[PDB]
Amino acid sequence: FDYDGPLMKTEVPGPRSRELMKQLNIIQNAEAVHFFCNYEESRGNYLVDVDGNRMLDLYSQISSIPIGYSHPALVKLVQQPQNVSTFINRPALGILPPENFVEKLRESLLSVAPKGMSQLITMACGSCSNENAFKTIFMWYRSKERGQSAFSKEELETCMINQAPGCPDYSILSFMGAFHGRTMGCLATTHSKAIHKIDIPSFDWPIAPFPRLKYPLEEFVKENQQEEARCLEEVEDLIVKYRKKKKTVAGIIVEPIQSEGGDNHASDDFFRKLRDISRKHGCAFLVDEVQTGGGSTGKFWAHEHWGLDDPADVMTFSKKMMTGGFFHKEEFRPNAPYRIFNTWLGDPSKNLLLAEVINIIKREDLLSNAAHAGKVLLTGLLDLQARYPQFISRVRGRGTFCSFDTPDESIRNKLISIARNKGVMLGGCGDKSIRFRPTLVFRDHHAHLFLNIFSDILADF
Amino acid sequence: FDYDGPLMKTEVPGPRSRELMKQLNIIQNAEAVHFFCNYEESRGNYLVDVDGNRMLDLYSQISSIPIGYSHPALVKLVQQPQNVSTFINRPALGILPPENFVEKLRESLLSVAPKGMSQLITMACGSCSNENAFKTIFMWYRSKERGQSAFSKEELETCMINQAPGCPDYSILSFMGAFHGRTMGCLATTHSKAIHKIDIPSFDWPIAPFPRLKYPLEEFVKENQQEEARCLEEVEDLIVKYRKKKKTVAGIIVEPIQSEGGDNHASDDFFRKLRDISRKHGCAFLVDEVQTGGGSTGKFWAHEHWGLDDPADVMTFSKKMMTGGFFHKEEFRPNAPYRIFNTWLGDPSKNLLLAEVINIIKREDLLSNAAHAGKVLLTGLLDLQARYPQFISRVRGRGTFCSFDTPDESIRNKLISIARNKGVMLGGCGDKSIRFRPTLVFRDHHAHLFLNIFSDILADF
Ligand SMILES: */C(C)=C(/CCC(=O)O)NCc1c(COP(=O)(O)O)cnc(C)c1O
Ligand SMILES: */C(C)=C(/CCC(=O)O)NCc1c(COP(=O)(O)O)cnc(C)c1O
Ligand code: FES
Repeated sequence: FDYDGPLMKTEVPGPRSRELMKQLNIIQNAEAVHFFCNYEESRGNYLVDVDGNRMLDLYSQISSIPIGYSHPALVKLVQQPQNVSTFINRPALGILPPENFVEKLRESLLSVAPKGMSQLITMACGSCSNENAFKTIFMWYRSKERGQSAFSKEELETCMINQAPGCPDYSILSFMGAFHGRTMGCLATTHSKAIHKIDIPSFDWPIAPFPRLKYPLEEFVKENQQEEARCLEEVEDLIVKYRKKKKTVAGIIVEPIQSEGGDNHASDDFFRKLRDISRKHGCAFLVDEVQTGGGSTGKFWAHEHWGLDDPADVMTFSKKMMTGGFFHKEEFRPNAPYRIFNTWLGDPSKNLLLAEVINIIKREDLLSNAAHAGKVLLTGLLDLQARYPQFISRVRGRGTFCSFDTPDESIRNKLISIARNKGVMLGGCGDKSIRFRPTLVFRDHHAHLFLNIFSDILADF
Repeated sequence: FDYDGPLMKTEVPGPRSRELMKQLNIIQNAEAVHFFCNYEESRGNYLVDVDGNRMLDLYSQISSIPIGYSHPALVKLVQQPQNVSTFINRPALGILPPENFVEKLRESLLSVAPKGMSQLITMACGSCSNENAFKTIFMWYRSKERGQSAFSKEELETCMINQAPGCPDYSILSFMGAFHGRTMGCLATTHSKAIHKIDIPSFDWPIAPFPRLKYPLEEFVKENQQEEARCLEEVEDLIVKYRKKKKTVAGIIVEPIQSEGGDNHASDDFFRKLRDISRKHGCAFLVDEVQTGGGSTGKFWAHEHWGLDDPADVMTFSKKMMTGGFFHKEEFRPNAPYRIFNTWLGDPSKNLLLAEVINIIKREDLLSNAAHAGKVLLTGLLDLQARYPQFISRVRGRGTFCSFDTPDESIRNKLISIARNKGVMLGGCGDKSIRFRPTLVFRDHHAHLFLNIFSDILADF
């Protein structure tokens, strides 16, 4: 199910949205609110607002809608009398799972498991996913050192009062421009934007540079080779430095593509080497596919492009997957219960939906579509870049996971603003980048539709 | 709608459950799993397992089911065609709220707002509620000190790389026996059980004693008075100590009743004084009603019993409320967007359900019922304590939020185990305590159903 195209009635946000924003602003700081929606009248790639505007949505709730709005298969799920319980009887999954819990997992997440990762734990969101992955990593690392032996009394005591040796001074290494969530643990590994971090206590963990590729790629092979190597060298030193600071690096976390930090890419070769470095130093290698995961880059998990049989030790996801969680290697399996745990540990209602989404993705060949429609999109982008260098630069992407840079944040914001009133929703990232996150039912005819609209926006800009 | 009583077919876990546990254990450490459920056939106070056992459930998914299983009002919600969208179109609430977002909030959470707290932010679970409350507190404290001065360049820079002054070395003060979640931030303020904390890096934040009362309370008035005062004095010193350590205490977090740490109570006078201490030192006073919130103690929020007009600055909730989040004072309102934020920030599907739950709680007078049924329960407990001092001690509670202690963890575990096979589900907390967390449709005769099963148990034990 899809509308034919955008149809704007008003400027966005419209008056009905601005009234609503007025109201919500009493209860809370509502400034981030773009506009108020009518999800009931949304279908496929089109988001409909409360003022009747129908926009072509290439932002997809910040990349969290897998197969578009009001998908008929999902409707059918909710319509089943047999599914009511799932929607109104939320279990404490850790202790009282439902009967269908493993089957439905087999129908969903387990069917797209990363290579080498037999283990799977579920979480409600992306930040608890990464947090618990951090914990899993720390637990595994003390487990290396302690061996298959008992907990010490000193440890058992100190841990209750936030002290070593119970609470080790271990670290997780992260990259500049990164974003892994905003709870106090994730937040230490996030390095996106000062407003996200400022005033919040943090952890003294190593921060490494992430490759900054110069475009176009054809023209910069050597430079881009050298940049990556420099970064890789900087990671290694960092690990060493911290081993010596006695703040051992237990794990490394990285995004296949840095998203919030400004859609930053690196070579598969880069990631392949980073994976070895991790291994070489006994660092658990944590790949955060929370935003890149879900097929939009042409493969279910972005890391898949790297072509490795042992791509990672832990992989976190959320967003598109409807539920959060993380896959991991058998060897990372917590040694005892009640260590990695929480009340809800996900939500069977999401798994229900997820199982169907995955099915759709497979039956409708959406991974491939993403690749194809992505190419069309990226091609058009390149064409616009040629025609409008004064505005567009560094056109990049994989699958539909595309973006470009504008000269500054004001223009960046203006273009988004214009496009939105013209019937297209784009996202921004970093200071001055515009980003695309189309749902997986984004066909290449929407890629044209966007290109033909935005083309005319540029001639008039 | 509710069954007549328990009917056990098998031991628990039964064979069908043990097979399922076998399977789930391949993918993850499944040891915490009690048994596998059939939520479809579950009904009001009765949880039905996959082996056909029907148990009287006084644990309520660790206190997260407000009005029992398969509640007909909740069924009706899910059956509405108009609600389908809510269940399958999950918004990034921070930026693209649905049209009904404020109305439904008015129908739900805002209608039970704590005194003095105009502000409300939503979260997906209790762990992120507290994390973000911590952040809100840190942000607010910075503002007090920096008055109308803006962000500094030093701060803006250091914050991106996990350093002061950008990242201040502030602290949140917590109590022994506490439990506030397990993400790395919450976890620092948790002091429940070594297995929960061990091997995880933490924060050097002050930890204060939580009063430990002697029973029966009639006979220990002075001692219990003195214990509380000692604790209060210890809090104050701690704050001072840390002000001097230049690890300023920005906030204090406490549970109205410590749950996971072993259902630890204190006087309303105690909490009233603790609230003043906080105020006196410019500490934000954070009350965590994640488990105590939701009416089970006879009032919607446990802190209400304290009778204060300004009970707190921030209050977190989750579990029974279906959604997470925290209320707070206008003055704690983030100064700018994108500081307290995340992708989903809750889930309108939960709010939908919550609004109805609240309505039920009011129409059916469930707060009062809780109080009444609680009394019956607590009375019976006291009677058993008299008859079986060799097993039962320190019977306590408020509303249905009851518990008692057993001589040791083995007996504690045995009694729970026996009761479960006899058709009652109890929870444990601390080393040797048994705890009650009945849903809000638990009535006096359900208390008598339990008291009778458990009397017979204690006799031939
Ligand atoms: C994804 C849409 C976002 C929103 C940006 C923001 O929160 O300001 N970032 C999420 C993110 C996380 C945390 O996930 P969640 O807790 O918001 O669900 C972790 N890892 C990655 C790669 C992210 O994109
Ligand atoms: C409540 C059922 C629990 C489960 C115990 C556990 O996780 O080991 N405690 C939760 C809780 C939190 C954290 O919320 P959530 O992440 O579990 O949803 C925070 N504060 C209190 C008082 C809690 O009880
Ligand atoms: S911190 Fe993940 S749902 Fe709460």
